[PDB]
Amino acid sequence: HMGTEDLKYSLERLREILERLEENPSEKQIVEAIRAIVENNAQIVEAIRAIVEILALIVENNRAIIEALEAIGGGTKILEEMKKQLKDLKRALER
Amino acid sequence: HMGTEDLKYSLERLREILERLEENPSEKQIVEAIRAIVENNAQIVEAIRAIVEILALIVENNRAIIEALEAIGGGTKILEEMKKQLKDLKRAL
Amino acid sequence: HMGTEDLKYSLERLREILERLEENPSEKQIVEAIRAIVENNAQIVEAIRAIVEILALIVENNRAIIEALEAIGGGTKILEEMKKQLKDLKRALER
Repeated sequence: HMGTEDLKYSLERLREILERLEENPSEKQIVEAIRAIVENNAQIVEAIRAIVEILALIVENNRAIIEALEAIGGGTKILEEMKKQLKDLKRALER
Repeated sequence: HMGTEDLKYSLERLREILERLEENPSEKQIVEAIRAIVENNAQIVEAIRAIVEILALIVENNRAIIEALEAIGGGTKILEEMKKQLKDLKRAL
Repeated sequence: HMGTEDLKYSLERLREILERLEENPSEKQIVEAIRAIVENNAQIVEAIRAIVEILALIVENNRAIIEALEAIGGGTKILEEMKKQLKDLKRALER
């Protein structure tokens, strides 16, 4: 559940409120548009959090993949490179 | 990065618009600032959806990698882990 | 991680500003909300840039992985698919 549907929904409601604001500006409509922006930003944060969670799972999957390759046995150099890349991916996500 | 430069540009434009709004908060300038915010957020939604598509492509690539490892290395404990991880990834996307 | 905590808090600050905006939708409160929206967006852009970079690193890691598989098992039909997938991923990251 990446939540892209509700992210899109929140953008469309914001667009509708913007059109009404453009046609008949007022304090009421400015507040309504800012409230819609906040709701759209809320869905953006949720989508970003869900993405970051998937990234962590992918990196864990690659960790297991690289362990399988080590077990099979292979070139020293390529294994060292893959491990270093994995190390940097872990660091990036832990930052 | 992919479209990051466009997002960076749109952000700098918002900062410029904000500075003009701060010294001239007219109704018209407020509406134009809000217009720019929406246009920027539309770009963000687009970039997020593009990221999600790449995540699906990565996960399909890892599915193939794990199949390749099964054919070469056989049935291992580590193979069991990879399949479980992959199943969760496919379910979560 | 990856700034998600800062994004969540930034959203909370926006909501609090919106509460006071609804209380008195003066120009000062409107500009305060818009200034906070821009600051929040700056963090969103930064989070998306960090995400895109991790994506490229993961593709780089998968490229090394497939390099290792070819060195271990030689040419295979699954290797053909994986290299076409990599190229498509590399193309997606440019566009």
